[PDB]
Amino acid sequence: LHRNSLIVLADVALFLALYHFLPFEHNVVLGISMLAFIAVLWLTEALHVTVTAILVPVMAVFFGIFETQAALNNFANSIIFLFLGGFALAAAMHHQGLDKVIADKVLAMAQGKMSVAVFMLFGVTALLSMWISNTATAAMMLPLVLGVLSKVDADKQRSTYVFVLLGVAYSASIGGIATLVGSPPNAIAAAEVGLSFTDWMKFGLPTAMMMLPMAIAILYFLLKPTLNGMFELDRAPVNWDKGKVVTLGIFGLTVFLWIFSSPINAALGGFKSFDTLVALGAILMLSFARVVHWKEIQKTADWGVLLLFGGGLCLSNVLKQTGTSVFLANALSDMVSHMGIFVVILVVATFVVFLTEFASNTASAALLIPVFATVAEAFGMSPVLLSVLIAVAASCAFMLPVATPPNAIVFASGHIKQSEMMRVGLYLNIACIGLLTAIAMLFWQ
Amino acid sequence: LHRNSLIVLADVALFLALYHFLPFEHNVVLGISMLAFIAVLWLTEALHVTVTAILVPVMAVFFGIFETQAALNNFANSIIFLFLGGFALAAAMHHQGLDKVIADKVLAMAQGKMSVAVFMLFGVTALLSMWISNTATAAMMLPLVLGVLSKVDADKQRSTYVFVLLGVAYSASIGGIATLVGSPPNAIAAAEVGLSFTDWMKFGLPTAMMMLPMAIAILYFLLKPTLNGMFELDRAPVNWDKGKVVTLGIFGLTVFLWIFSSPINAALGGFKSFDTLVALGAILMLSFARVVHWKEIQKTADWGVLLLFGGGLCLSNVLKQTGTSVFLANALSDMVSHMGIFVVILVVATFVVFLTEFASNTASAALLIPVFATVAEAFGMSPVLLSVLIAVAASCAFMLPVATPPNAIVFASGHIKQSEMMRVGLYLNIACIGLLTAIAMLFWQ
Ligand code: NA
Ligand code: NA
Ligand code: NA
Ligand code: NA
Repeated sequence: LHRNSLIVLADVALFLALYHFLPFEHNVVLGISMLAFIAVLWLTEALHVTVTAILVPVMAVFFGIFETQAALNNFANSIIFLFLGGFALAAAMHHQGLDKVIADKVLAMAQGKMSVAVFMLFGVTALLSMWISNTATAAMMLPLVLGVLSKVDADKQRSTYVFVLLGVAYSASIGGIATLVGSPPNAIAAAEVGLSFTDWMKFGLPTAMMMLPMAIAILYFLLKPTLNGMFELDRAPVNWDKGKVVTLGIFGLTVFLWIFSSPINAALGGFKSFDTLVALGAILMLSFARVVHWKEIQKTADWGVLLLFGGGLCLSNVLKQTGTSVFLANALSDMVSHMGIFVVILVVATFVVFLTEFASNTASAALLIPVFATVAEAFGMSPVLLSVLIAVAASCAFMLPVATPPNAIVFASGHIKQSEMMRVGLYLNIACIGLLTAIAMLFWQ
Repeated sequence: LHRNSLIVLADVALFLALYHFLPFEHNVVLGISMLAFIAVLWLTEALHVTVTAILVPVMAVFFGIFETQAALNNFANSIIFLFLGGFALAAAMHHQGLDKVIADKVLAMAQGKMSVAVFMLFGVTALLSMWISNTATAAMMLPLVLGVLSKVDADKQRSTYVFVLLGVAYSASIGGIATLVGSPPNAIAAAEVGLSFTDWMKFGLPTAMMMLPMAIAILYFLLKPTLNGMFELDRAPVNWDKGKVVTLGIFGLTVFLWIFSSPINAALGGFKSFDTLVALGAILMLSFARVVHWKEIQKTADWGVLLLFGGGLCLSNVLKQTGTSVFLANALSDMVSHMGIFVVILVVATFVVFLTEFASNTASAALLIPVFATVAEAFGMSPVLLSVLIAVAASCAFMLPVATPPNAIVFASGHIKQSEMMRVGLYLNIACIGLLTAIAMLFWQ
């Protein structure tokens, strides 16, 4: 009776159809049919992203592709735990309120100027997003933005207070491209191609550094009248209490080890997934240092995303084991050789940057990273490029709301028009397809 | 400065001490030192049960016992997922309110008699606990019990309204011994020795059936004046709405497949951990049937317990790999042959039934099931007996509160005395040591 119940039944139909009608070796048929089935369920979101994730192994198992335990073992990949470490690290500094103090201390550095208020509001939202979340960084920023844009209250003077709203919802999404913790897509790429924390930063941090100015520039040079206004610094000030310095200290130490993981680990006996150990170490230090309780981490952690990671890896393995990766490689063989590597990575970048407007950031990564990385491997090319690309572009949702929660958070502020966002994002999309295809060409040799 | 911070440092000291001073082959020393370290941390609970759980692999890995990924793979054991299925199954019928209707419909079957009120209150708390939880079943029952014992309000007439309070807190714990979902210890035993759902029910359901009458009898024949009183059936009645029949239907179907897993699976091609597939199948049916949202399951699920399971399995493997299981087998060799199998299982049953009063139900199972099952295996005896025993006995906390949350839930009802509980439990403990050692002898050949 419901929309989604039908999408599911139409997908069950589609599967059954593809299954019986495709004219290939049995494994490829099964692999293709499953790919389509999942593809639909993640893009439509007829079932919850995480329920679909769980659907992957239970199919794999019933269709004899894997044994139950083999399939499940995916959900215990070391990146999954690295991400759970980053969740606990966030939980700590939120419960501790170290996110508020980093906001106040930087925001009140700007004395009383709306010019240097919004510019510091974007610079914080981005720096906080590197470690925290997107949905979380955005929802935490909204009250602090509405606090500032209350002195220039005239909402017949909209474009002042739309620039600073749309500004953070993008700064949250762009800041999420800086490190391996931040936005799930990054983690899905890292789990797929086997990246370290310090690996993904060598890619993303440059891209975030480039894209934040470029995005502010584009919002600016549409309609900004904000070189005017004054501050209302209205609320109780902040102060470092029972080891907000400790939470910072652990955080600093953790982030330090993540960066210097390569020499530190090598000069320790070369442990296997060092970054993950550092991440689990963080959870231990944070608990021994009494600084955060476990009930907190259990609330903060998006276990649904952690389960998603696994289902996506399971999918990747279903494609390999059924030879569907090799089959598509053969099928695209003539096409990709008739295209350039420029042409390809332009098509890819474009495709996702717009697909991510209609569907979930991570759901899109969870579908496309496996398909592309595994096909790239059948071509015997390093799957890293295509994977990192997809993950960055999947976090480039700038048009409508519903694209990301950050977009829909500043939108519910009952002010910003549907039409307005749809055209700043349309420029910023292309702007990125440029920047990405640009950078993706430079990171080659 | 805090109590627990010291326990930790004293434990770190103890480890360091044992590590340097024990006069054995290196692996045994490391294995023993770790066993002690963990043993302390789980019994004291200086660190959260779950943080200690995470501490297991991170040690194993740093001390070269396992590779990071190998150690982590433990957290994806198929029983872990079976238990997550049971969490989602509970989440469904609570959000749906099917637990309330099963309470009302059975409670209002008793017309207006306090005699047949409390007797049906225990019979429900037990039947609900089989599937739901203990902490959850107890906290859900408290308002329904205080609702009944408000007509005999005279609390100078205490022993009427203490019998019916202490009664449910035990019915919740006893009902948790009926099936593999219910109380974590059961799952830790099942993961260790490789039990199916229908396996653990063949053991526990008999034991729950026996122990519930035996426990009521003991509370009764201390001070019961409850053959008197009348009902206040005060609140809005219940009615089957948007598929509370569906939730029941799925539940029934799920529980059906779990029972008949053996012939159904055999007549399907013999899939690997069928019960787990059924459990994950439940999560899918419940989502397709739209009957429960994922945000619900994410709140309901005790991810901390799911992580605990893994840490415990990891420990078990640390004992095997270091040969600490074989070493203790050799060390207890002369003692266990000088004892009977009666003597042993009497000592075991006694030991836990009283240990579980001072420390966490599952934390105790997580420590003792590995140690015993692995030592039993070094003696080349089926580890099932000792494991199932420990898991049942670990759920036999009847003395002080703080033993289980169910005990401390009816206790905060500002009425029941410390002294009172401590002596009904002391009888019931021995009563069980009897019943268990009894039953444990019968389930032999
Ligand atoms: Na982020
Ligand atoms: Na999106
Ligand atoms: Na239970
Ligand atoms: Na206990």
